[PDB]
Amino acid sequence: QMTRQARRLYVGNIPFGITEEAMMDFFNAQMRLGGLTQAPGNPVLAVQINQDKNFAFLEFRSVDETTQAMAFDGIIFQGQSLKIRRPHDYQPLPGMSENPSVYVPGVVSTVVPDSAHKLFIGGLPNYLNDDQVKELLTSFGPLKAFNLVKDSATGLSKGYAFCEYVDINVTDQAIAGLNGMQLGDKKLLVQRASVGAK
Repeated sequence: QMTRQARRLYVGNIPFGITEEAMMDFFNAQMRLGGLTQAPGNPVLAVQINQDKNFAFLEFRSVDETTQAMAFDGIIFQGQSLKIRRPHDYQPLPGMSENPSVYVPGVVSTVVPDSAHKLFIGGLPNYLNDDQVKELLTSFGPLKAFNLVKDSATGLSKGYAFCEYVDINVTDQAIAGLNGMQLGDKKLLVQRASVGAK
């Protein structure tokens, strides 16, 4: 029922080759070391992986730990920013928590809402993983949100990404510092994402 979808999360952008055991061990350890659990023991009960679409559903033992796990949206796992989302069929019942109450230091959200400070970064080498692209962008300070767009068929980046800095006032310096930058065989395009949005 609805309680059960209130204990499940979509986890996108899972690395190639990840087993159920590896995902379980990662999420259980990180939730406990991050203080996101509410009771003794492991909070994740099951993982179902779809290797063809690089997503998993995790099932948790409680509604509140499911909600807290949303604070791991963007956590890096084997170089890739995991996308943590509510199931499409999820609807909170009255009294059910909806938003995580904790911020996990170092975790950069994958949700980049349109805004005056949202950047588009194009022309990235397709072999750079999420962490490596973030590393480049953090030359100008910490990120508030970031997503690298992937190719479903090749299991690899499409060469473009979106981001926003914690300090919105560095946006034009980052454009100036990165736009036209020669990176491997390509030259970066960095501009506000509203310039070229379809």
